[PDB]
Amino acid sequence: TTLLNPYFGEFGGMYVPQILMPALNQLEEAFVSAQKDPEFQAQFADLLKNYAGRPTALTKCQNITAGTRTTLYLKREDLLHGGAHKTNQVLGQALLAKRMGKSEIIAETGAGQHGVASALASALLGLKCRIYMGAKDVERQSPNVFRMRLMGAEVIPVHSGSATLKDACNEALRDWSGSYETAHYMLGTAAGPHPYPTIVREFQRMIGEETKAQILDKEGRLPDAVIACVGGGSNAIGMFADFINDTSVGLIGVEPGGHGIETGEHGAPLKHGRVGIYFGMKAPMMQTADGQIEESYSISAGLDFPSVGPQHAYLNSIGRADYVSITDDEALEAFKTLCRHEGIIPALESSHALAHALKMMREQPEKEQLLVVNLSGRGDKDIFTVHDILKARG
Amino acid sequence: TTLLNPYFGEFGGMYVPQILMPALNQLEEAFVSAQKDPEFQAQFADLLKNYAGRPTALTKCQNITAGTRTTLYLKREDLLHGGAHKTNQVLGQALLAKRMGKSEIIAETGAGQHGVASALASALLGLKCRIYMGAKDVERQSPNVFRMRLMGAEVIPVHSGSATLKDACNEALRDWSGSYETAHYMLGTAAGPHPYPTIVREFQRMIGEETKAQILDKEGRLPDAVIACVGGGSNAIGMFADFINDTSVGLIGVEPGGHGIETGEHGAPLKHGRVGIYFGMKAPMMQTADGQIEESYSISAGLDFPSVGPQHAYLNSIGRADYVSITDDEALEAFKTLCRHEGIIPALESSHALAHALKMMREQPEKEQLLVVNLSGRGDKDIFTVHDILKARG
Amino acid sequence: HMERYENLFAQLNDRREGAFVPFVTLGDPGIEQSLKIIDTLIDAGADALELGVPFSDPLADGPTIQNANLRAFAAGVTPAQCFEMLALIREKHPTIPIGLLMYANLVFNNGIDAFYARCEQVGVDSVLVADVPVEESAPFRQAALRHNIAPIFICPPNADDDLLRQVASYGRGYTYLLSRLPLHHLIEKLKEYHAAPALQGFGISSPEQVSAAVRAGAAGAISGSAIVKIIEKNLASPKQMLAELRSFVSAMKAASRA
Amino acid sequence: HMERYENLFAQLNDRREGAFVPFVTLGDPGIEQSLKIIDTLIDAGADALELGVPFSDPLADGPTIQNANLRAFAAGVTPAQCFEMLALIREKHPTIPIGLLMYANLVFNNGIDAFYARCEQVGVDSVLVADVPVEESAPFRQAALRHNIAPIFICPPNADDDLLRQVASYGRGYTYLLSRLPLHHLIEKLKEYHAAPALQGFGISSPEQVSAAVRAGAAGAISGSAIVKIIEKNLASPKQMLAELRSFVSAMKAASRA
Ligand SMILES: *Cc1c(COP(=O)(O)O)cnc(C)c1O
Ligand SMILES: *Cc1c(COP(=O)(O)O)cnc(C)c1O
Ligand SMILES: [Cl-]
Ligand SMILES: [Cl-]
Ligand SMILES: [Cl-]
Ligand SMILES: [Cs+]
Ligand SMILES: [Cs+]
Repeated sequence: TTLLNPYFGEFGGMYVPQILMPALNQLEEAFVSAQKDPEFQAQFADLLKNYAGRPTALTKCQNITAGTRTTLYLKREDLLHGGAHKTNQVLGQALLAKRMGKSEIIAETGAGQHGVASALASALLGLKCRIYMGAKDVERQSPNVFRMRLMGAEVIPVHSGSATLKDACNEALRDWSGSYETAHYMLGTAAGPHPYPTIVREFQRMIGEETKAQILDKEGRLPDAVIACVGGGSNAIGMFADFINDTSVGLIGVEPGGHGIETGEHGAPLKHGRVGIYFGMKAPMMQTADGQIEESYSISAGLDFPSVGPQHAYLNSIGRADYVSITDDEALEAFKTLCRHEGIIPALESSHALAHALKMMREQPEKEQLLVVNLSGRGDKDIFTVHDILKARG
Repeated sequence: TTLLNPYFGEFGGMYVPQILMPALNQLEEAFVSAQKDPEFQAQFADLLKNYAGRPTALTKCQNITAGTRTTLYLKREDLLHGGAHKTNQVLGQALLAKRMGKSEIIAETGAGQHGVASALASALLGLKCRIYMGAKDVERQSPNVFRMRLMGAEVIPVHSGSATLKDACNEALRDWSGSYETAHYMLGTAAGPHPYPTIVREFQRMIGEETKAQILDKEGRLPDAVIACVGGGSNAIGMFADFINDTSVGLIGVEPGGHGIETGEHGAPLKHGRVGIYFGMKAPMMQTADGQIEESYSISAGLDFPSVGPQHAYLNSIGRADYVSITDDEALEAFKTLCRHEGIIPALESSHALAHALKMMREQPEKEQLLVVNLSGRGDKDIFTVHDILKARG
Repeated sequence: HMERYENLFAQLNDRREGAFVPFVTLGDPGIEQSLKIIDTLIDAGADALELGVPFSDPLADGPTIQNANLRAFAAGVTPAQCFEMLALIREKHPTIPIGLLMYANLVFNNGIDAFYARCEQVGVDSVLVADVPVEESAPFRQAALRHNIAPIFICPPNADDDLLRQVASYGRGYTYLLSRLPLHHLIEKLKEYHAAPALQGFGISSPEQVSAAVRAGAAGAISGSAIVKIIEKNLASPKQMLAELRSFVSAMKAASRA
Repeated sequence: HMERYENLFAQLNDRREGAFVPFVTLGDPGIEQSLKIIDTLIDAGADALELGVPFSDPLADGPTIQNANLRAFAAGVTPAQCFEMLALIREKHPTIPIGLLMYANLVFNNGIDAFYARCEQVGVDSVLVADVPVEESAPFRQAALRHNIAPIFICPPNADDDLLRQVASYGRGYTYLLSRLPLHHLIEKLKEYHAAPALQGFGISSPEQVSAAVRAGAAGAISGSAIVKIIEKNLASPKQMLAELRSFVSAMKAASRA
């Protein structure tokens, strides 16, 4: 028994050990109650406006589209406090934990951005925060783990499995199953067991709500398409949500194509994986022919989640949203283009979305089209990566 | 002959080679005309709102002041595009260059932030940008110089003199004196020859104008004091300007105290230097008993300017503003405090302002006081610095 | 239907005994060594077996079992190789009940129904799907019954009465009890609701706890990690590993005669 | 008042000659070597001297002079040591006009008036303050006149007529002309406005340009960096440095007799 539907068509559900089901049911009932609480809605909006910087800008890129009939806008989630859209929903979830009378936060993180976002929300709201991180990711993201520790978070390395994100996700669930009375598991994407896909969307949907109001203000019409990268699906569903019922508005999600789909070294399970059951959900995933979960490769570490939110798999199967992929090289080229022609350093994650928008533009340059790209983060964390690849050639 | 007063009391002026005077007079007349042009004002505000993220938030810090009668707000210039307040005035100056029909930008930079800000403004507005940087600073700020190059700027090392900021400032002036017909010198602080102190203030004064409107909204009254770090004076005069005629509002500027004023290794010329003539202005400066200009020491590279804006020296001498200093260790402690209790990583520059606010609070904890600290930048660029110092001990 | 759990619990109740069920990971630390390990467990007095299939992401298992999975993966153990072990085990031991601890994806991968058909063909008696709650169990337990497999469900210590009723109604073979809300309440309520016999599997590591679980009313005890610990400690000497395995199991099983 | 520029330009006009004025940095590359350098410049035929004091931030100087300043700082040259050199130079050469190229801060440091008093005491004839425009020159030129020092002002190539009038009215000794807006216009307008005699100092590096500046109407030429280049090239051999210095200056000075 649940108050909300845990499935999006065939996708989603609550595939957790029985001991975790009370935790999920308590979380759903608090969330449903919080959603109807005008005082919760006002504190949430307050933190978003006065602590995080919302509403974010909608920037028109005139240099990048010159000579074509494409009009490109960027939803500037890179200007959010923390440098990425993740801050929206950790603020919501941390308020949810306080509503449930909890004083502790559990989180996992791969590239480090969700751990930094969980740590800053926990520091602001007076919550003790422990973060599980794969040891190989701990070694690779020494800046982000120092950020977490500076903000008072306890960072716990995870050496089991492959020692990456999915193995961190396992160790957080185990923690929560024994500690959910005092601790809230702050899941960092729009995936996992219900109600997390629904919760993360509703706490990210101001992205699309603002974009709609801003695009109507500046252009008098809805966009022809909104485009967002898809790692776990949170920033994309945040952009998509308020446009789902505007049928004339295309919804395009961009998975990492890695070295190329045909190489096997990619992170695009929605279109090139296979339906599976892992991390509390039924969703397409990166799995062997046996059923063992593999990792997702991308030059952009924040797209490393080996599965995808179940609402995206559902939106694909009914044809409401379309999903594509963009390779490392395509994303890098889009990274350099935005820097040189708009003075904006995008996260390599968001460079996948922009790279597809540039392809839509460049392939059909006389097509009249109004595009909004969700710029989910800034890319200062990526300049060292881009530097190495670019001098590896010349 | 000038349209505006080049002096603030005894401080300021236009001490440049005669060949540069036409450049300054042309710049003053364009600026005066731009200021009366409603279309210039609307394009400037547009870029600030839709490209840079303005207005920035005003965050109330409740955790940091608990147990005292201090109410602390932070003006969040760290949420501005680029990560620092510098973006405001390079956008204004780049529009001024376009107004004058110029297609090229000259800039100098020390820590790299003004060079990155000049490069992003030049990329956005279609201007060719060359940046002079001291070779010792070029070696120390490899991230920021790569940012500049990614954004299409040409970075020219300066090996003359001490090969730091002041030697970069010299090499830009020489460039401009021969190239001012096509190039605009984009000075990066509220100092140098007139009209640059006046121009940089007017292009930074929205900081204080927004703070006034936001503090009246949230508290129904003006602040007891606004506090800002003083490297060259641009972020502080930006905060101060709209409060100068509200006499009941204290204005506190914070110079870097370095290892300590008594050590000689500091960067506080306004209070512990001596009036001099350099960089086109009469102002207090870091100089030997002979008159040779020395460097300013600070743990925070962005406070390295060896002099100070002439309006600050004037505001000090009439007692309108008060200026203090904060040591490296005091600033570091404030850096760690903001991270752990508010989840905000401040620039080590802005940590000087916050550190003085914390001192005002902690010294007299029963004093009722409403403080606004200008948080001029984010501090991700400083985590490696803070990491080294903190493990150098334990 | 061969009724192996039912026949065992009959034989055990007729002799006033409790069941002892050890857990091991199939292929840990190697296929041939695992087969010897399981043969010495059965010879030492195990009443039934719970066998795990190495899964890449065992989000419901502690560190001891996590390391067992990696030792089996380091040996190149696959699900197909496990079902080859299961057939060889059943062919040596026709009577012992063999249960599987599975993760949902290995069951769902090639089709739920085909997985339970393969269990029936190799002689498996029960399937616990570690990450399937009763709320999601409908396709799994229905496929298990269609193929004469008993679906095993965990009864957590917090279980309210509606969960108790579902566990009693949905389960077969035995009820996996994690307990010592009152322990005697859960065991009596499960009997009240005609549940499958309850086996205690919380922290069963000593003969004394096997004895305590039976007195509490449970029909036996499952040792969840203690057997896997003995393997991990004696990796350098497979000979002493089996002796310590035979010594421990005989201790636990004799603790169930009273 | 000793009227050294006036007496020189008299002696030069009575013999249909133009002036040649070399620039060097005081103390470059060392105090003793600099003193020899200046003695061989005067002996080779220099009519007057322009002497720079090493300043830490010469924002109005090209790279050749920037390196000269660092060679003098590397020798530990201070403003006080320069004024000791100036006294020794004047004591050896009573007639030659000695001008200083200063930066504003070294003049302002201990008080403007006291700086010009020290110039008068050591025998300095003129002061060009490189970073003081005529618009800011009031305290400087007034102090210079009170102490019998001629304030020198640069006339840039772009100079409109109001700048020309100020330069003519404010300057003494000579006008520092950077030129070849029409060159003959500036020289005639400066004469029209009774300016001090104009010396050309743009790119004076060959005998041919010294000859061209005089024909254009200017009273002579200042070699801004050519002398400093010869020093920098012959650092390894101070002996050959002086010979190349004596050869060059005699070339430039003979170019001014016609
Ligand atoms: C985390 C990350 C992503 C991927 O996360 P989603 O859940 O797919 O939104 C995308 N962009 C940035 C900047 C990220 O940090
Ligand atoms: C540049 C810098 C400063 C110092 O510059 P001002 O002209 O004094 O404002 C202060 N804070 C930050 C973040 C800076 O980058
Ligand atoms: Cl266009
Ligand atoms: Cl904003
Ligand atoms: Cl308070
Ligand atoms: Cs993915
Ligand atoms: Cs300063």
